Amino acid sequence: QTGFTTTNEAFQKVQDAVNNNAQALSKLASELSNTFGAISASIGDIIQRL
Amino acid sequence: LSLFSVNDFTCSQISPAAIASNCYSSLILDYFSYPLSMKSDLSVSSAGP
Repeated sequence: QTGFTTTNEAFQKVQDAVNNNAQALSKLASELSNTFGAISASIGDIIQRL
Repeated sequence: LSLFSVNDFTCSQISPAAIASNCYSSLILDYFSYPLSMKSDLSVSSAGP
């Protein structure tokens, strides 16, 4: 009951599993969305470009 | 374009329609006298003197 943080190695594994699912979702979709390249609008010539 | 009759109009990496009507952060232009007889030298692919 007293220590549920650094003392519990198993707790760190649960934190890692939560971190992995969130990190994979954000890196695979959110980071790729918007600037996929160095500069991207998600598609070519969205409005101003012709 | 109206001020000077154009012998040739060529745009590379951009549409001619786009160059007339697009939003660009900055415009840089160079004006110089270039002979009609020598137009081949001023080509990016070619390496004329």
